[PDB]
Amino acid sequence: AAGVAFQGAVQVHVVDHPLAAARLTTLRDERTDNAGFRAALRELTLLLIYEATRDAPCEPVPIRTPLAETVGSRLTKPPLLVPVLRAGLGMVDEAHAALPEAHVGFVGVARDEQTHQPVPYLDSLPDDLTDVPVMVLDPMVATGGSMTHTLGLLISRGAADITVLCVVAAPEGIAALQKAAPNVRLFTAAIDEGLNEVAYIVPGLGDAGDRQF
Amino acid sequence: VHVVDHPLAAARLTTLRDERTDNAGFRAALRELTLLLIYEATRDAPCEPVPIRTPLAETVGSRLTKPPLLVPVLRAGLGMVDEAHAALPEAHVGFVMVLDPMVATGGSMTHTLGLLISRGAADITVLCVVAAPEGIAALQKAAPNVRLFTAAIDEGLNEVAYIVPGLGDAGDRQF
Amino acid sequence: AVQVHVVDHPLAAARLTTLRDERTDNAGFRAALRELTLLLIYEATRDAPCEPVPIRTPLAETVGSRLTKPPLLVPVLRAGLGMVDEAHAALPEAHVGFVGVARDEQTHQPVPYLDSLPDDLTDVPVMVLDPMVATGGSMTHTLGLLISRGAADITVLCVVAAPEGIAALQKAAPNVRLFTAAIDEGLNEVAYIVPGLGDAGDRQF
Amino acid sequence: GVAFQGQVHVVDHPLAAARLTTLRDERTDNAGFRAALRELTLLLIYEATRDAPCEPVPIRTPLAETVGSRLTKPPLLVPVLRAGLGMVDEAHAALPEAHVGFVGVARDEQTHQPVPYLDSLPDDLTDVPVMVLDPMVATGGSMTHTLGLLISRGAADITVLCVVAAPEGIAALQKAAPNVRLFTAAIDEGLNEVAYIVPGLGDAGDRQF
Repeated sequence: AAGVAFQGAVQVHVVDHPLAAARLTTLRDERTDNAGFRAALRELTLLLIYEATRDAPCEPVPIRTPLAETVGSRLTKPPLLVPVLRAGLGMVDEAHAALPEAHVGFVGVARDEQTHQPVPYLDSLPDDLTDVPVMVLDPMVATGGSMTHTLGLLISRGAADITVLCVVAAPEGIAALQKAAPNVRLFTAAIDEGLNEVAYIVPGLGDAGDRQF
Repeated sequence: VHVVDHPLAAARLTTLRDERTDNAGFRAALRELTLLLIYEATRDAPCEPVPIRTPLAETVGSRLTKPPLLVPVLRAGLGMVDEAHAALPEAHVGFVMVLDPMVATGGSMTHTLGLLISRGAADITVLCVVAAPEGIAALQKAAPNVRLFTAAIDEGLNEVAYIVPGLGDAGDRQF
Repeated sequence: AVQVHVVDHPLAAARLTTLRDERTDNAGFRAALRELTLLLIYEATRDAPCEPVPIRTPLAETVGSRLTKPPLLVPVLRAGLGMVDEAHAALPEAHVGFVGVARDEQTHQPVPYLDSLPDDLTDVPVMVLDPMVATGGSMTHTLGLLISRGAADITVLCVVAAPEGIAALQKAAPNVRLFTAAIDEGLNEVAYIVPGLGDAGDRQF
Repeated sequence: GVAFQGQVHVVDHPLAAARLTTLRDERTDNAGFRAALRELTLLLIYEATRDAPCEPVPIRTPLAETVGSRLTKPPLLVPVLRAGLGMVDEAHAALPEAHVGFVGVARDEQTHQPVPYLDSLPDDLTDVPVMVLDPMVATGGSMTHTLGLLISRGAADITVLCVVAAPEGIAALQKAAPNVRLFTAAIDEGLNEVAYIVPGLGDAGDRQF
């Protein structure tokens, strides 16, 4: 937990938190059913959301309360959340709960049976100009192709500071992160060994989408 | 006394305070705030390894060895627990992490902590959203090893012994 | 006795089957409980009232309905708080009151403890929530203090019922209505419902 | 409380009507809008799944052996993106065993026709029930697009869940598919200049995201 620097000075932060570890140990077990995999994934997403939303600026708000008037606080950056589909959709339906005020955009990638190159059909996103913080929500950061391709259109609209949330990433994937966007930050629950013949992360979680749907 | 100044916390606390907010949003911004308290207060927690196998290959995870006995204090700290079970699924529950939105005077809490360590309760953690100096004063008066996690420290209580500014009556704003 | 309503719905039966299996982890036990509750709520809230109310859409003026008299929820603890935090969702407008009870491992009696409510007056519908209505002592104790304040119509939502428990119900109150997922065989040596689910409390806490 | 037309079933339930009223209100926060949506989704599921738990289950309780039931043939859920995803993380709650498929389309500004795109779909042949989830069945284009590719893969009986439908959308349904079943909480008068349903709720997506 620091986490590491890597090649393009890609900054990674490893959520080593105990309840993080426990949810993670639930997510990888092959004994666990898709329900418990969805629920484990969800509660694990707020952990990442919390570790990433630390240095998020704020803003005072004039407020009442019961028994007289007082002043509170309210975050000031409106985080665009971006689920990478298919897999990053369990993560979003209560990042909302963590971040109610935050808006959602849709871009993603899907992999070929053999070549493994990302397929790109979709474009339903905001007017994502400059000063807009963007968290990308993808569980398995594997080769990077899927990740690299979303950020490819993020930065095309001039996406500012980028954070990426993921349960597990691989040294291949983070490397293709540095090559793509040197000033994006990455939050994982674990770094792994690497990929395999089928570019699945190992040990990892299996196919993250399949065991939610 | 550990004050969770995290922005999501300060936000959620801002919402609990507000008079405009419905009990439901009150109940929603409380449960969600209780998670942050859990996350800060469990960050030095002892663990334990677990041999498991993934669908692909075999490895070793971490249990957390000694999960806590939650204790919610009635009537107020039960809108906390039905989401604290989400954070800690293996936590057992009693009626130690003590769960109570307003530590005001401290009697309700210390009366609980008196029967906690009666039986032999080691390290205790307390979780509230708001505390009064009076209540914290009562605390170490009773157990001076306990730790306390709160979203803010307020001025103190008033004539009726409510925390000011505070949120009102935390029980009344959920039930 | 009477009046029982068995929720024999497809999803309801699957959730009960999960709740009964001993193989199921208590996280899955609370989740299947949680889910199985709304089904009971949905059935018990079919002959509820409505207003209608004037509201405005982003596009036109219209009228909807709400509930005129949303019920006072009364979870029976220790067991019945896995039930209530999702009933909340189904009925946002419902208020909550609390009492708890504890049946012994010898005397067979519940040591009731709780008196945390909204004082009585109406003409207030009440939905008492507790998963196992076995002996009836826990239930009957609660209903005594509900109708002590003058409780009108009482609904009881539970997971499983025993004939002995239902027998005590119309011993205490013959006008309450009961919604169960199943009526079982009865109790045992230890005043547990057989086949049942075991202890409903222990399997969430 | 259900109801019928003449395929269409209007869920006139007290909680459904209470939850519906909340979805239209403009005063409600989008969080409460999605919270109100979440509950009203299950109500529709419960009314629409009055059927099929035709498997008994041998199980054993902590106090002796007994037999229960589960559901045979659990439906493939198909939320229409981006709107009907506030619905599906809790349909999951209703139907734990249900697998999920994705197939979204938006509506264009002017023009009219939905620019379609989306093929994240399981291995579907014949005897597989489908419950499509989308809050607003307006023009019918978004829906029929989905159903066009569902029944390309030989989809059997199809159910559609929505919060409100317009007469124009249901018109579009039975010309695309005359055997599909529809479940809404209310039937409104219709669409407007820009093809929003009036009274409706405004835009169901924007009111969650």
